Amino acid sequence: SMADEATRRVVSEIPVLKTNAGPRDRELWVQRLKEEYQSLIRYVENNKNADNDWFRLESNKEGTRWFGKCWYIHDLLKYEFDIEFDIPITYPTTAPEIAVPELDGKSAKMYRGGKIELTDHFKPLWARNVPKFGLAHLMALGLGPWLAVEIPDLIQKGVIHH
Repeated sequence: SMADEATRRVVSEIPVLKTNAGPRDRELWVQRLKEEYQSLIRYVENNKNADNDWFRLESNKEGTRWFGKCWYIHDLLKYEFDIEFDIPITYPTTAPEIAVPELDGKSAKMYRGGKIELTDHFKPLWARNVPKFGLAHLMALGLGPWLAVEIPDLIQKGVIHH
């Protein structure tokens, strides 16, 4: 399977997650958040080693609201976009909806509020891997390829300026 190899190439050095728990699940949710942070910081450190340090994320105390920044390089210019998402109650079986609010109504591949629209292959890929993928995988497999299409398009169309 080309799809299976492409997925492994992108995520194989990201720690896999284990716990099936969402925000209402008490000590199991605290454990899931340990897994989320361990997977995210390993992904960040890998990214720095690859000269591709392309995001920062923080959460609120309960880990239910996430926010931060991503950066995209086009023609050597660096573009920054604020990002945010809420954790669904049925996470991790359900994937979170990443919003880039400053691009709301600027890309056709987006919903109201700046929620990014991924391709239809993302959702079954997440579903098949539950509960192994977490927020690091959402960034690597969801937002990262979305930026690599949409940011060059919007710069060419004169919709985004540096």
